[PDB]
Amino acid sequence: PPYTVVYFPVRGRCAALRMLLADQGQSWKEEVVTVETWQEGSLKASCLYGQLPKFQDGDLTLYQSNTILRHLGRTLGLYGKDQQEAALVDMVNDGVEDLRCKYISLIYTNYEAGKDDYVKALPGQLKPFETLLSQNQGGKTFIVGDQISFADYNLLDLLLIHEVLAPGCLDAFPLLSAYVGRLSARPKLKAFLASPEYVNLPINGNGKQ
Amino acid sequence: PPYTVVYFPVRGRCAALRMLLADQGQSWKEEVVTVETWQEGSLKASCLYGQLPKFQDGDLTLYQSNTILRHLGRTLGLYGKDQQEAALVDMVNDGVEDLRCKYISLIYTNYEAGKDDYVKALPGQLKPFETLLSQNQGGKTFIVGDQISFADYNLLDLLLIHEVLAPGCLDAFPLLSAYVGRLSARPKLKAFLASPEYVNLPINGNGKQ
Ligand SMILES: N[C@@H](CCC(=O)N[C@@H](CS)C(=O)NCC(=O)O)C(=O)O
Ligand SMILES: N[C@@H](CCC(=O)N[C@@H](CS)C(=O)NCC(=O)O)C(=O)O
Repeated sequence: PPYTVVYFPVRGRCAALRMLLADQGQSWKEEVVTVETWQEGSLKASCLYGQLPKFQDGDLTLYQSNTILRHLGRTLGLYGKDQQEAALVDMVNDGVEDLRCKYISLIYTNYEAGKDDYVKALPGQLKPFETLLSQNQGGKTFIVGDQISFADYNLLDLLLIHEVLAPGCLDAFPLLSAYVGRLSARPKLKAFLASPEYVNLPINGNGKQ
Repeated sequence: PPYTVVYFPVRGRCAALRMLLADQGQSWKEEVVTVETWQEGSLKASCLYGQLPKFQDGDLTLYQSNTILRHLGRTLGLYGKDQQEAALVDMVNDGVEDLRCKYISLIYTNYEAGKDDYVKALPGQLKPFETLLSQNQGGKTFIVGDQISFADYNLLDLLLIHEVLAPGCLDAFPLLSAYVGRLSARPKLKAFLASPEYVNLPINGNGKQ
């Protein structure tokens, strides 16, 4: 640290890393980028891949949400207990990322027309995570191992936003359902999820969810 | 080890991890999955996210190409010299992944119609990596630090396939151009890139490139 999150006034790709920081008792600064500032071009041009989030950790400047998650993950000890667990954490996170990309595609590309189809395919997309849970202490702890990892936060956010998109989409998945309520119940996390900082921010930037 | 790569008879998302194995002097088994075997459904159903590559490392079974790259990366010591370098390696790899996704989209979704546009935007997509290089020992070594990492292999493959898509797309990028020739010149890598094992495999599965 100190940590600084440079992003638009949305939860989006910063929601999970924010939950991580909050739950780990970390302090950070939120640098909010309005549309006007982005449309002007200066900031965008300075970003490596021309996109936000931009993360500051002392003298270290990072880009890419998953790079930030892995950074906070290895640095804060939320990346598995060993190399094998670390690989499992990656496999989970990679899966979460694939579905997030499909979700964002729906939201920004063809929400109205493609929504029903997306919802039909959803259970097949959630299945893998339910399976992962059933293989780890009967799904009573975390997604990988007995300790929480950055993949847990990313998975939790994914499940939360999909529940807003299709309420009750977790009803057919017992372990996933229980996993969300359990994680969401974590003191520092519960406090964050209920805060104006989280609640008063739209999930996405186009008003859809 | 032992390592086993279960994949279709294409370079695709296994090309980079194969270059890594080869260049590091590693031995592995190639389990080739024909269309008939995949269309039958048994293997697909057993895959976590229903897709290949599937990787075997002794008793460890992994899925997701980047999970395999990171696995081989941390296990073989190709993941930066410290935590900061490791995060930079992720940032590079995340960027390579974003562009690979755009490329695959072109190849399978609308190659014919969207090709020219993709090629127009290409330099803006390659720029970040040229910049990364200019900031690391003047681009004379690797993408991050003085040692090679899994991100190097993934970046090299990306550059190779784009050069096949748009020959000379690296002509405006001196460091990227030099970086490819240098890496491609590496003994074990050069030997692999020239082999029937690599050469006689199509870049993609739809005959396009
Ligand atoms: N792969 C990147 C995606 C970043 C991204 O898509 N950023 C968007 C907002 S969520 C952005 O900055 N859009 C502005 C633009 O591209 O003009 C990540 O993982 O962070
Ligand atoms: N995100 C995955 C992508 C895997 C993937 O797209 N696999 C394709 C081949 S490149 C596949 O198995 N397609 C068969 C299917 O989905 O039916 C990774 O990084 O490996």
